[PDB]
Amino acid sequence: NGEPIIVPSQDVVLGLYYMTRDCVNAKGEGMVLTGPKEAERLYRSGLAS
Amino acid sequence: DDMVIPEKKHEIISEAEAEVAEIQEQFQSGLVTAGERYNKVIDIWAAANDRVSKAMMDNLQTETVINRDGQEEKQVSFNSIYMMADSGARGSAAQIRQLAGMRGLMAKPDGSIIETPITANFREGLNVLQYFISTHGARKGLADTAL
Amino acid sequence: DYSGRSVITVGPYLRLHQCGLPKKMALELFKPFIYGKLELRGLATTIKA
Amino acid sequence: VDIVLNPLGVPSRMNIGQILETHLGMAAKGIGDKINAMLKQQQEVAKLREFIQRAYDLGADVRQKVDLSTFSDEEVMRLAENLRKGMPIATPVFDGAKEAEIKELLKLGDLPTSGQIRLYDGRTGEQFERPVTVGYMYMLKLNHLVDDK
Amino acid sequence: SVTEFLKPRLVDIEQVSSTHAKVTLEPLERGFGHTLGNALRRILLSSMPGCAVTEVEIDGVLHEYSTKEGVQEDILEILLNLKGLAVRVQGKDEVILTLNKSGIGPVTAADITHDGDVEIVKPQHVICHLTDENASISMRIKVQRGRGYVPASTRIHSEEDERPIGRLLVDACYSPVERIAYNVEAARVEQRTDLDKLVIEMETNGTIDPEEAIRRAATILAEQLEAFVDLRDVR
Amino acid sequence: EFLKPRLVDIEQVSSTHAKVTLEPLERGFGHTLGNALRRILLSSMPGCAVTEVEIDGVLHEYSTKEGVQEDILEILLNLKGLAVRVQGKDEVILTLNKSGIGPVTAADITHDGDVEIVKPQHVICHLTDENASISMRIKVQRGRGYVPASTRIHSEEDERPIGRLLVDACYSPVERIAYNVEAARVEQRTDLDKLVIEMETNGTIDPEEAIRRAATILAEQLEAFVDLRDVEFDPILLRPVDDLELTVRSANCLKAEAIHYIGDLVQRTEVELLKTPNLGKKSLTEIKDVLASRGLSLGMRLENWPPA
Amino acid sequence: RDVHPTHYGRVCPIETPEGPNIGLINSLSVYAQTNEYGFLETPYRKVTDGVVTDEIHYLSAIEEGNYVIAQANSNLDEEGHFVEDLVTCRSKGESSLFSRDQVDYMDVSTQQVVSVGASLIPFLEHDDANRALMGANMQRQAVPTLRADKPLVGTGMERAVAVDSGVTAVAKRGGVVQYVDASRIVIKVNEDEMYPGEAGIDIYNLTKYTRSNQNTCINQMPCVSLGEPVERGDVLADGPSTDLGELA
RNA sequence: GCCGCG
Repeated sequence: NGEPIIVPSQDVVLGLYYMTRDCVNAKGEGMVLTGPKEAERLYRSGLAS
Repeated sequence: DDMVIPEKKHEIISEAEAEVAEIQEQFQSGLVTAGERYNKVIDIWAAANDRVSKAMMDNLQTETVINRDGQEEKQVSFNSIYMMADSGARGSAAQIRQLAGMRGLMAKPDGSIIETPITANFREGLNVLQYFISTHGARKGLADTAL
Repeated sequence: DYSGRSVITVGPYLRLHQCGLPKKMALELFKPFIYGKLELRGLATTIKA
Repeated sequence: VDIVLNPLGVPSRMNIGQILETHLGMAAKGIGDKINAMLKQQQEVAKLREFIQRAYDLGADVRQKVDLSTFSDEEVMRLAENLRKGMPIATPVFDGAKEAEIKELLKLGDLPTSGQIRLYDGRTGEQFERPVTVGYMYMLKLNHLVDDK
Repeated sequence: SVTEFLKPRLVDIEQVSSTHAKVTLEPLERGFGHTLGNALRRILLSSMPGCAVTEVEIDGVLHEYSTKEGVQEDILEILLNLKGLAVRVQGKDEVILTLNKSGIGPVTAADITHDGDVEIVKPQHVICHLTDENASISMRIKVQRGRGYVPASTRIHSEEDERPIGRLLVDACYSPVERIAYNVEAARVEQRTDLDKLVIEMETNGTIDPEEAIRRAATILAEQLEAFVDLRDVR
Repeated sequence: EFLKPRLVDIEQVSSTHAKVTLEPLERGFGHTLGNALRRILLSSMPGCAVTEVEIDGVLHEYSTKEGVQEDILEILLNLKGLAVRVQGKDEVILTLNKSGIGPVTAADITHDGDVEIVKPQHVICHLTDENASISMRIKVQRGRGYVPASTRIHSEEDERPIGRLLVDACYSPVERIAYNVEAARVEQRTDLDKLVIEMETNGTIDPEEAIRRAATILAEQLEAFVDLRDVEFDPILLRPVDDLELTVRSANCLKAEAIHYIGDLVQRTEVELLKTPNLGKKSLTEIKDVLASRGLSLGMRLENWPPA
Repeated sequence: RDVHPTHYGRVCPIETPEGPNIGLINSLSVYAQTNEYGFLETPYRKVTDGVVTDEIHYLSAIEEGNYVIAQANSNLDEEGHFVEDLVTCRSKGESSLFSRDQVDYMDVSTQQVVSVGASLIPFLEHDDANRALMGANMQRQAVPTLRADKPLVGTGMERAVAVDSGVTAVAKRGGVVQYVDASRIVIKVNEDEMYPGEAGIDIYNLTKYTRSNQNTCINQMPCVSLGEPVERGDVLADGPSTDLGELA
């Protein structure tokens, strides 16, 4: 059919879905970041969700 | 505890039982033959199954009610089973319906459909009779997949 | 000939083009190649060696 | 933990027996840990008999009526030393432990009734974001080994 | 035999640009790669000395949401732009800088006033492209040395809102590490096959060579243990 | 600009349990040090373990002894969990001889010079016949991590008598490690954290010594970060040709073609070696005959050629 | 190879091979036996008036078709009467709600449907039928381990399997244990039961490491220590994968 | 021929 057959399945999909979700109130709200690197630093060190 | 059974399941089951008792007495009056009452009982049980599944999805979809800086709002639930079903990682609405909502009307002794369905999900137990009913369908499915 | 069989387990550290092969399953699939390399490196002159 | 399993194998397969057995094993091991603790500090017999009676007197209208009053001290000590690893609780096939019984069994053992605890990562030390279901499941080693395959 | 552990040999460095580095160490005893990587990342990200701007002041509109007099860039973008500029202060803890400009042309970080103790590493870093058309833009910022990363949770300084209005509460990123990542792979020597290989990818905002960053982190973590290694020392 | 933790208030709950407290720590160093220490403690700690056993009338692990209630496999499994301490020796031999009734415990091990039995209520076997005796010799070594009995092959260098039973070795004294971080009692400082590590061992290693050794290991590992910088074999070949005892007429022709080693000679195929001057067809057979006399057939291919 | 409504208390609906032989190979339920002719019969409890008596009748497939048979999990009072008026039942290969005075037989227990293999799965009622089938067929391939470890979550049928499988050593005239060894157990029979003349003792010779058909190990180790009183039917030694006379 | 594995 032409659709890709090497695609994430199971745990990969769960991880990608859990990562790209939002909740109304969390650690960090409307905060402004200069780029994705600051986002990763904020998440990993625990100052943001 | 991740499989939240809807709170109104016993109420809808009670309404279904009352209606089937009413149709039973109406048949006993003699104005309805076996075919019409059989079709009607299948129809009402299927409608009850649909409404039970809808109620369970309603309670499971936005189960979270998390407050914000002002008042409180309602947003998509982080329930692990719904998180699995919605993400498409594993499972679908039918299997969640089996897990939390009623197992549903099912039968395959020869393709026919039995009057009374399995009203108990997998979170609650299944009686001996209901398990013996589910075995017919499971056996037919396994044999068909093998052959 | 030149074939083997074994149970598959998950390796998440692999790349898309890589698989994991046991060293015991190899050294048996690749016996003539190893013979050739031994003879060509001067380690074993005769094929018996 | 000893074994880590994938949760995605539960909902699409419809094995809730997995999860209920996991919770029941956690409760049984909690009672066993309590017994082993009260045995470690050489607690006097009567309180141990009372606790074991309380553990056995649980449930909602159960037909088992084990009473330790007829038991002398030696047999009770031997039984408690035998229950140190855990309380081997049993559920008949179609009429076994209910949800309330499992939750109250967990409560007696000073374990969270939800059946989930907080797990810390063993490599980075960060706590996993959600609570994780941890218990004791009884696993078997099948005859299918790579030594023969 | 005992007490003797494998020490990494032939440390590999792949320098990228001037602030991106990838350092590979091999071999380490099994399970040591993760320990070292986690500890180094945690102390590189959470606690490292550095200096970054903390307070700002723009003459005129002082509200958190402001019209910005037509500077073709909302003051939120101004705060974001001045957040990322990196400075080096020598011998001083707090220091005030001032930038005043007029005439068509973007305002870069080079156009601020120059002090001897203040050494700014990205002078061409642009704060904004001036007011629309031509106009005078004047601002005064204050930068202090700190530790790690602290967001603008609150001011809690001076009295009432004088410190907020004179500061506007810019998030401070003191630690000079833009990104730290570590990956642990399989590596082997001789008959041993379950050995660990560490790969560290580092990017710094500047003012610090990534190798210097890793060396400083190792120094502080090792000298955090002198209370236990001093007496228990081979030498 | 940093405070240095000092090991204070080391408290010993029991002979196995222990708590170690580090009072002054910075805002985030508590978790880092805790996890590094826990991983080091659980990974590699020197300890002593039983490596091999030798009972008098036993032959293999799958036998039974008359008068004892437990099988030999059970006896080995019981001995595996036995814990000892030894000072200055790594190859200790403990003799156990007991005749009588009832259990046999680690307490009745013959008292060596310096071999401390941590728990002498650790039963290992039972004797049920009155005129039954158990006599065994247990080898205890000092190691670092888990080592299965099957993996060690170096011990097979010297043959072992039939009866030397091999048991697996644990070598790790630490069984469980946990830690917690709380607020310090330091009031003049703004906010300081205190780290507490709870340990559960087999009673072999002192808690203070264990934490000291783990810290030493971590510092030694980190020492490699503080200064990054860094930015033809088989003996029949490689011999002179003057060992095959060639002919006189073949002496000059080989030298004329700059063949001075045996290895370089075996690479010359027949079709071109015949084109050599005054070789001789019959003399070409002679060199092949003496070359085949050592197992080398003429015409092999190698990969390089060093001057030696 | 399908599940016929008469398979209820005679042939297990869960346990069967998977691929080729599904439905062609079955296992008897726990309680099923054979008539004098050879047809499968199943126990049931008689019902007199409205009470549930204790006398047990074994019904075949043909005979059970005309009686109205109750369900195992029907509530009862102390006197034996039905707690609720309208109870579930099976009349002629079906199931429905019937009055309290219309029933004629009742299920004897709740394990009547499932075999010995499938009655060992705790929380079977929470498992899918096919997954339960695979679990039951997979329990039989487990390899006995160095040391048996009892199930923390069992069913209670493990004692029956361990004792009646014959691997263990079970006393037949249990008195007081006299001698215990990793190979033998010698018991002195109490005087209350004794064949006159020549006194009498019982010696059990445990089978030590012995290969099985599947090249596993068959091993027996004693459970009693010394001078320990033993009654008739107690387990003296547990075979492979058995802990104190309980299947592990 | 039988049994099992995916």
